[PDB]
Amino acid sequence: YPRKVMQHAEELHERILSFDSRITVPLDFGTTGNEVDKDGPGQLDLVKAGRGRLSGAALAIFGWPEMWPHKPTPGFVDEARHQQEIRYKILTGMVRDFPNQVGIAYSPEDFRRLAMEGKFAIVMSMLNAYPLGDDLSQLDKWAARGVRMFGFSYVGNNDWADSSRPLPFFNDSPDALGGLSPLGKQAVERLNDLGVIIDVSQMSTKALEQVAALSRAPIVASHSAPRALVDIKRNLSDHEMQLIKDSGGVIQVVGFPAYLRPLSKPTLDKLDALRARFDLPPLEGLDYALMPGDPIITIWPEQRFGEYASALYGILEEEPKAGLKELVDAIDYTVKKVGIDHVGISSDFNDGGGVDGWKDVSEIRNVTAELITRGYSDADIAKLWGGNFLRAWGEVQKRA
Ligand SMILES: [Ca+2]
Ligand SMILES: [Ca+2]
Ligand SMILES: [Mg+2]
Repeated sequence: YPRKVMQHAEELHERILSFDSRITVPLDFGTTGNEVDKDGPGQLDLVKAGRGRLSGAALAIFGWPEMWPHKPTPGFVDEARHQQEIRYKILTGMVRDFPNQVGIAYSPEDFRRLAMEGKFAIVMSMLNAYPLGDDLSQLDKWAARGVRMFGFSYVGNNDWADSSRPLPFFNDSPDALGGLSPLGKQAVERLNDLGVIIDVSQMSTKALEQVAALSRAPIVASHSAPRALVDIKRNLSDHEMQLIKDSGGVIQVVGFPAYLRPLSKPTLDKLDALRARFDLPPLEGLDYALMPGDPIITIWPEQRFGEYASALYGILEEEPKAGLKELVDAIDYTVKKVGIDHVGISSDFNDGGGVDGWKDVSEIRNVTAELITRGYSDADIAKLWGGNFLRAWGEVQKRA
């Protein structure tokens, strides 16, 4: 970028709030080798965030049926609960150990306050209903502990909501529930009552549609990109975007390279050769290119899955990374469709996100530099970097 543009980006971030709606907490975050107050090996720490001037981020209480492979047994639910509890102890522990440097925001007001005080503002989120079992009151209990946003889904179906990415390793069938189960539908009412933002990123299309029909409050997609860029089920159709817009909500466009640029032919060729040696037919579309998604994979021995999955992900690792151009194309598209007031930004840092030119939280102003270059105003950039999210969050809490 010209220095004039870089300088403009820096001047603006001396003044504006910035918010990333999706960063993963590593289970060893805050341990030796991975301290929160050091320039560490991850994509987030207090040093990188201070450098970039990132004001805060949504860090999720997350668990899932971790294979890394072992197929899920019923005891896996309790393990997923241990993963959630670990992440909770990390977050409250950061505030305990670093009180002048970090806080947790329980409202958009707190977020603005913490930002003024110069403390990194954590928004405690939760992603994936899998660890919660059939107990709706787990929503009340997690809200009471600080959770302010809940996404029903990750990879893999669960008993509350179908995923956009059913896993054949979990013996998943696409759209198994037809969207939400009766308890998932009751979860939507409970979340509205609790004043917790409903997050539709990762959820199947039908489940999204049901959340939209059932929610009395703004909904958010905390890390999603448009299908117009990459036509995969994980990405949003124009109609799904309109639903989120119509709730008053926000599409937080994610810097996840493979959701922004379609896989290049050399990578597709590599995947097809691999698919052929495991008796799978040539790819049609990208859904089974980006993950081991073929339905027949459910009958494979674990050892066979392990070999294929490992090899697939190695090939994906070689795909040249999408850059800031693609990330902002996606922003541009989403804004065309829903308007500047309904768009935000997210990284998927620590779960594979980051693009060429934005590799960790210290590099956020690079995103701003590309935005400046395309002709976004300072006001519009402030809305993208968190203003829209904070408005919607306030409206959600008003509907409690
Ligand atoms: Ca236990
Ligand atoms: Ca300016
Ligand atoms: Mg072999």
